[PDB]
Amino acid sequence: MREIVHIQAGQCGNQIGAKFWEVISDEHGIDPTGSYHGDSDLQLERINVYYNEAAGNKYVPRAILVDLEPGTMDSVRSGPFGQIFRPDNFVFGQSGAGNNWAKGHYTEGAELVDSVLDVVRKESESCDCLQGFQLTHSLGGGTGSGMGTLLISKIREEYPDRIMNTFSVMPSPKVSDTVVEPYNATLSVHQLVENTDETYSIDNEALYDICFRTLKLTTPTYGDLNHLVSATMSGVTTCLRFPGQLNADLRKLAVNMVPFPRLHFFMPGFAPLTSRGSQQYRALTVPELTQQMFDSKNMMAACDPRHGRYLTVAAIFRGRMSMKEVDEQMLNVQNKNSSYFVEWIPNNVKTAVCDIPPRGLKMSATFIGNSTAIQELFKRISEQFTAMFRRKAFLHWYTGEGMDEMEFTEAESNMNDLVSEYQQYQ
Amino acid sequence: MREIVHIQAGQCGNQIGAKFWEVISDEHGIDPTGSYHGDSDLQLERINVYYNEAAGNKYVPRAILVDLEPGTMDSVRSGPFGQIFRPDNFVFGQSGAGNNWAKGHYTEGAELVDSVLDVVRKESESCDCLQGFQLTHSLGGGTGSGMGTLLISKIREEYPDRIMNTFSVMPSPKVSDTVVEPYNATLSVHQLVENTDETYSIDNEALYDICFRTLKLTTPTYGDLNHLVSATMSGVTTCLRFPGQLNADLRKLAVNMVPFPRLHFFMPGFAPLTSRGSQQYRALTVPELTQQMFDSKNMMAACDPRHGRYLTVAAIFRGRMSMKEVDEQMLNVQNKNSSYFVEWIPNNVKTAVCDIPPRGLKMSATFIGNSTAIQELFKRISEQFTAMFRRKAFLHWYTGEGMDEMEFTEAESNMNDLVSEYQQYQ
Amino acid sequence: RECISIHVGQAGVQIGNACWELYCLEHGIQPDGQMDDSFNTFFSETGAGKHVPRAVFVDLEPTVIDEVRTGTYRQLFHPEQLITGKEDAANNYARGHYTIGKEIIDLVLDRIRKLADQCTGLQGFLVFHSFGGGTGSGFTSLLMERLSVDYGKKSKLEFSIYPAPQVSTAVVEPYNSILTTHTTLEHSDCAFMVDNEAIYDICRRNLDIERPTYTNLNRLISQIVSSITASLRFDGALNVDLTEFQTNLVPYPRIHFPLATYAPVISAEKAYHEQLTVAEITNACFEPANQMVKCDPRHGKYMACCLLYRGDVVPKDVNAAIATIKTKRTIQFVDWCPTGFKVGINYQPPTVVPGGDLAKVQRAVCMLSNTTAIAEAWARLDHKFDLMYAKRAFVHWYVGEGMEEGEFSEAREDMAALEKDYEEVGA
Amino acid sequence: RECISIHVGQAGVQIGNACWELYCLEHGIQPDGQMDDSFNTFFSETGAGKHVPRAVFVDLEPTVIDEVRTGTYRQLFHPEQLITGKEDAANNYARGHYTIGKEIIDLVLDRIRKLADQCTGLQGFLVFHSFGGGTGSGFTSLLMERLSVDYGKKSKLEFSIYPAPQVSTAVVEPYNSILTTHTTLEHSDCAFMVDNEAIYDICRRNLDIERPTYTNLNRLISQIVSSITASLRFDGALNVDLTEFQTNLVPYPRIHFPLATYAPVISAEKAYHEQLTVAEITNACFEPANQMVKCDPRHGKYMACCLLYRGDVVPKDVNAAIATIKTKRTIQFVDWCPTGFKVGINYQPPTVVPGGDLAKVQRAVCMLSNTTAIAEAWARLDHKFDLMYAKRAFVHWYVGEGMEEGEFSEAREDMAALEKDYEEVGA
Ligand SMILES: Nc1nc2c(ncn2[C@@H]2O[C@H](COP(=O)(O)CP(=O)(O)OP(=O)(O)O)[C@@H](O)[C@H]2O)c(=O)[nH]1
Ligand SMILES: Nc1nc2c(ncn2[C@@H]2O[C@H](COP(=O)(O)CP(=O)(O)OP(=O)(O)O)[C@@H](O)[C@H]2O)c(=O)[nH]1
Ligand SMILES: Nc1nc2c(ncn2[C@@H]2O[C@H](COP(=O)(O)OP(=O)(O)OP(=O)(O)O)[C@@H](O)[C@H]2O)c(=O)[nH]1
Ligand SMILES: Nc1nc2c(ncn2[C@@H]2O[C@H](COP(=O)(O)OP(=O)(O)OP(=O)(O)O)[C@@H](O)[C@H]2O)c(=O)[nH]1
Repeated sequence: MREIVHIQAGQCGNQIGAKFWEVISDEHGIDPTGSYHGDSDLQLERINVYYNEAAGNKYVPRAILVDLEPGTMDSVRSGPFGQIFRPDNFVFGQSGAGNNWAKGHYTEGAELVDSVLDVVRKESESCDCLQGFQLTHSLGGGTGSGMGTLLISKIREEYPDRIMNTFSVMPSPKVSDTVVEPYNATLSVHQLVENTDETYSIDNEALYDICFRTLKLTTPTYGDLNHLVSATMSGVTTCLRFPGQLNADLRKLAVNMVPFPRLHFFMPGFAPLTSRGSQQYRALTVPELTQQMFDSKNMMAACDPRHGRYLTVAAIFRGRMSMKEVDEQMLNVQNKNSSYFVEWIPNNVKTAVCDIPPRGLKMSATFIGNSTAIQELFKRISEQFTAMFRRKAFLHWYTGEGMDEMEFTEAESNMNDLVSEYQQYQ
Repeated sequence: MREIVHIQAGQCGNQIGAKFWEVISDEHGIDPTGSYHGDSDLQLERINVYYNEAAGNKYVPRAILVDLEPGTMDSVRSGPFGQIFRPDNFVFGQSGAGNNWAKGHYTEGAELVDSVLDVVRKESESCDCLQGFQLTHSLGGGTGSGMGTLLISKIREEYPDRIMNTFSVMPSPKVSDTVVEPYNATLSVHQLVENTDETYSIDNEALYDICFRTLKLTTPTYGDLNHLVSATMSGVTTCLRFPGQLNADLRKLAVNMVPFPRLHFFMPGFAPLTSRGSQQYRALTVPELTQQMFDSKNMMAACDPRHGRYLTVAAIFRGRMSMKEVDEQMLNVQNKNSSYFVEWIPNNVKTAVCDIPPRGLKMSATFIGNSTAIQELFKRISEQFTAMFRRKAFLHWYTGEGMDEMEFTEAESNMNDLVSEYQQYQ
Repeated sequence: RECISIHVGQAGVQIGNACWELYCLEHGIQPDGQMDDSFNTFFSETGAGKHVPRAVFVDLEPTVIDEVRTGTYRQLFHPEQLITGKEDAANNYARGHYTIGKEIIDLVLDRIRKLADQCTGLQGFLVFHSFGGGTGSGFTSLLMERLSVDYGKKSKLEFSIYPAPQVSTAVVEPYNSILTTHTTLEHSDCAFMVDNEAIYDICRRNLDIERPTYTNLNRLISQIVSSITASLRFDGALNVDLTEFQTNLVPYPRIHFPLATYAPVISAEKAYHEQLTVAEITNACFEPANQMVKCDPRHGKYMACCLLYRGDVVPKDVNAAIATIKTKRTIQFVDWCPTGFKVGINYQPPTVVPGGDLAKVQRAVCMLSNTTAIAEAWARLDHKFDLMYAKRAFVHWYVGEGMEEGEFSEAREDMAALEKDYEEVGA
Repeated sequence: RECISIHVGQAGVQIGNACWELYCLEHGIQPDGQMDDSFNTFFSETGAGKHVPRAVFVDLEPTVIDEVRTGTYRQLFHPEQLITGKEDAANNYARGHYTIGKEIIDLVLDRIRKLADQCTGLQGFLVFHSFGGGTGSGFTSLLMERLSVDYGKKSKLEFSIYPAPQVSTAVVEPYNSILTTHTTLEHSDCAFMVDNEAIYDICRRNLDIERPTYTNLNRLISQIVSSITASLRFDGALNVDLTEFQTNLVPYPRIHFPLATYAPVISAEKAYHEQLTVAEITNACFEPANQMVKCDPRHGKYMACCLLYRGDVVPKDVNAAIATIKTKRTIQFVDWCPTGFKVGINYQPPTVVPGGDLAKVQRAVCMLSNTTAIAEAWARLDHKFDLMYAKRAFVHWYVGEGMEEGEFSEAREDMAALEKDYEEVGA
């Protein structure tokens, strides 16, 4: 019932996707081998929405890990939960993209896309009823942006009626671990805006800002950053995995949060985010965590929402709580911040709740935010793209794979179209 | 109900504020860890007026400790009750003021005030109904006088209807541990008179005089001085923390004690103040402690009240007592000292009583006094300010942070306005 | 993933015997040729409990091949791979290319061809030579042109040893350097460079070796060339492939001449007294005196840069380090590439040689910086060439080999065009 | 909170080796370089179980650097931090500044720059030198001007050793003193001073050392310089920061020349017979014979004063002590600053050296007094300079270095302007 086919593209996509299967496996109570050891019966009721029944009560995940290098799969397969994935799903090439959008989109991806499209076809036909696709990729690099965007277009034409979820991390000017990041970012968003109906715009520096201020961890590694973004993936897909007083499917979130077809680039968040020493000095009640969700610190994107206005925001609550407190808290946040909410919509705050909270926490909530402040991250990528493109810097490597400079100009026009669209409704 | 948000600024403010949370925690019966172990049910009835309910029946104080140096928080956090405070409230800079009003008011405070205003906002919104702000600062130094006065002005514009309590210790000529004390004092009172509706003018030498004569302690340290001033803070806030036959809120004290908006600089006191050896040789009855309250020795300011006249005085009694004895004692003190009370007010003595006395004492009372004798402490600060200002001594350090000498002249004019106002009603 | 590394000339093989001793010590390979997927990219599996490198040491003079054959690493290296010539190059670009070059390239070009057939993951090439003489200029340039017509698409990482402005070994070195660069400009995808006097400066102020030799110079070269390929051998938080040095460093196909520098460099007694964290090594690698080539980066502008780390190096602090480098207005990046940084992390730490001069460290960094600072070095190399070219000095040897005055002028105007591009791109 | 301390000249390093032995003994640091937040302001964490100071001993002559390298504190100090020159200053302000100064400042200015990058809480600077010669006058003054243009805002605490009226070591000392003070007047935020004959008076009448040496002189200097920073290292009832010496002592930006004196000073056998409480040390520190500089405070007026205590010192009694000092009409404060007192308390007591001349005490005080009493000392220093300046004595050495008669007159009239200000402010 409403099966979602998972897909992991790129190095970062495989890492956060690996953490996604790890964190939800503990919620359902699955061993690393693949057997069920959960305590509640509701954990097994909606286990088929990601997993498949196998012999010996084993549950294999529908994770199609794709990458243009072989070493990435060795780290994922040799992980704690690396042994649960299917060996047939591990399909990969030999030659990497080398941080080039053209290689993964024309040459390295075209020879591999014929092999992976057969893998997703058999997985989609074996399900009872397909709901959507959950993608994890990165706008940086070549395999994530080039090949990861290309497979969605093939899946778009094959399944035009089904939704498309994409949890896409994107670069920032303060934290930039790649020289050719704006070209990969500017070309990828041209393909994402036409194909993907949903896009969670996550920024790396915000995850560094979240771990530094509210969590105050001493030595945050990449694994700690994956725990934050993986929890947001488990939070959006909570209503179709456990019962709740007000269920909201992933399509139900899309109808509420996508007022126009191009305005599907949102600002995710997660709460509570507390340190180990500051847990005793905090109440788990609903009003204190609600203001934390709407705070600029908790959001996983560098754009301050006070520089813009919210189009429409969603708060998918979890745990046993009072509905009146949820209904009254969503009122006061928009009342005393009416300047930061659009006047041409009477109510912008979507809400949902579930009965089964995460393991180790009694109550929690996940923030999804559509606002005009997200255009600030696009224009800084645009001026970085325009600064390097106006003298044809670092383009000759892209032209080797048959790519033309007109497509760079077309991606620049779409980038100008994105920032002007969010400025219209501001 | 009527929550009061506590704030601690400066080195001395954090010390007396730390003693304030220590002494009232014993009255309510709170462990240093944060759990409740009180004997009476009334202790827990009004525990929410300062503290907040948390998990495991833990009670966190609403103490926002602010200081421009990090070492001050390490001494407070490493204290006996340092572990009960919230780690999020410990917000502080790195570079100290170095005893400069301009640094804490323009440069060192301006970069930090944006961070602390977010801390008091979330604490004020989480309460049921905000009553006022209880500040602890010192007119000496830069962080207490410069930054401590600045945050009140931001809180004044944000909460103009709420009262503002400030327990402000100020220097004296006999006990002066700072060379640049009159500049910090003269500039701070200019901001206090316009913003603060309440100000307890405490003097350090009087606390040395109180501990020497009536207490006769052998080796009084700063911790013993904090016990005196901390008890006065617990005494004023007794009526809204325990039941009483005649309750008087902090706003009720303001209407009775503030006859004009600028005449809000009072002379606090506390009684009984007895030595360990002179306890058996003393009766705890009400008439003997009443004359001790109106005595010049018990008052915590260097100004002798016999050099002036009382505007209006308040005596917040505590413990089970006879109301007739309280009503008859307040009559005879003003009858046989009619020269020291203004004739243009028929009754100057406010009174209040509570049923639950402090722990270890059966009966007690706290003296708050408005009198024209307080101007003596202002003019000695004025002539010290005028003596150093008339040749521009020690001003070039203040001008480095963009401060002008006109503001020093404006503070001098306000200082002349204060002493002339109290002379009008004398 | 696999790669092969050839060596040419005296400078190449003296790096080859000095770097391969470090490679065999990392993977626990004893000197006798024996002790899973970490050593596969450099060493093959020779049946059972035995390995062999994928390398060939070729030189025209036999002075250097015979000592490796009778040295201490006799069983590690294959005896047939050690190719030896018959006649010396004699610091002549023409003699090592045409007379002696043409009769020996047919053996080595077919050898590396069949040596690639047993391989399957050949990522590219990296060569080691020096244009300061004849073998590393003539025979190398003939090898690059004949390999580019066969493979072409595969990468080539040139590691040449250029002379200092005033310090030198030969006297006819700019003729060999200017003639071979006419062919190396178009056939090389990337070419890192090293100077002979700058590397003495590395060991003088920091390591305090007042009497060093070429043995000590090659050990820190081995740390450099092994660090760039450390991502392929061992897993890391952010792995970088050998082809990453082509896309992220080459803005234009003819501007492919970056610099090199490495840190930390510290002696034994100083290693225990000095603190080792990512801050000072990030401040030290951009230091102009700690560079491996004599060029002042303050005069020029950086086109592209790439930072690769080793050992326990978390990612949150190194991102803060480069942020402090950007706001530092001492150096200045070019406006054509504001995001001129490529970060790389690896968990495997830097190793040390038994009895080596370098001390053990928990972390390190290798800084390869692309900039226009080499333009003044080329103009100085061209400036000294014009004085000797005007008097026709040392010309009778080259024309006696078969060449003439034509390619002398073609190398001059081609070097002039290289200067014309570096001044145009730096605007 | 952190700070760095450099040392210049023979006087600086002889204080440096003498003061750092006291710092390592307070924090339990053994002489071999190893044994939480108390030693962080002076000593860094060198990986694990090892520390290093944040200091540099620089001197042009090599006589003083080699003995510290081969002394007993070999492992404590970093070997690279111990900078040594090539040529002697020879008691010439010009020679240690321009000829020998210019070739060595480029090493140390860049060294302290990168030494601050690993630091984060740099409060200011404190230097140790002496204007009685060449290195502490020329090289120091070049260091102060080149640091003020780079940092500027940070504080600088100068500790110079000035000569007595009649007792002296050199013969051309007023030329070095008057020339370097022209630059030190504007670049120094505060400058404490010490005399060479007064400190002998401290150990003669009180400590009863009839045959002292410079080793004994520096140990009580270490008590002084360590007491002013004792508030930063350990907690106290009233902590005072290093920047407190700028606001509470400098009434005007060019009048920044306070005196210094310290008490108690008592021998071993006299420590047990004498009572030690806050009264007599407060009476003794204002005693004119117990001062560290030969100036009569009875002739002048105090501009500002600051009292900092150590050990078990309660606040109620010290406030009574200063009240007795104010009513005492022997001394007299200036009318421009009636509240001329700054009290400071610290719980950590004064330590003693193993085998040192100073005895153990439960409490102590360090009295730095700002006054106009140095005006007669400067006029006496200028008076003796006019006799030698009129005959052009010792002028051929300085003009042989490169200077001329211009800055001689500029230093004279600038010193005359300093006298004009101290007589104007004392009205
Ligand atoms: N929050 C996390 N971010 C990561 C992680 N790994 C990488 N990244 C970030 O994503 C950026 C680019 O993503 P990738 O590492 O996947 C580059 P990709 O694999 O797609 O191309 P190639 O490796 O060249 O084949 C990268 O520069 C990091 O800023 C991670 O584990 N967690
Ligand atoms: N009754 C008490 N008075 C104190 C105490 N500590 C200091 N003081 C007095 O208050 C005077 C100034 O107050 P502070 O110590 O807070 C100086 P402040 O911290 O505001 O500025 P900086 O330390 O320079 O950043 C000070 O000179 C004392 O006379 C104390 O613990 N108790
Ligand atoms: N850094 C470094 N440079 C070296 C080393 N060995 C040789 N060189 C350089 O190599 C240069 C000479 O180049 P070659 O063409 O190899 O000289 P050759 O092999 O003797 O050639 P012939 O003289 O013709 O026999 C010298 O200028 C050296 O600077 C070395 O071990 N380390
Ligand atoms: N109080 C004190 N003064 C010292 C000490 N060591 C040196 N001095 C003073 O330093 C002065 C000389 O200054 P310098 O410039 O350092 O002399 P120098 O380093 O020998 O310079 P050159 O003679 O040029 O080599 C003398 O007059 C001493 O009074 C010391 O240990 N204690």
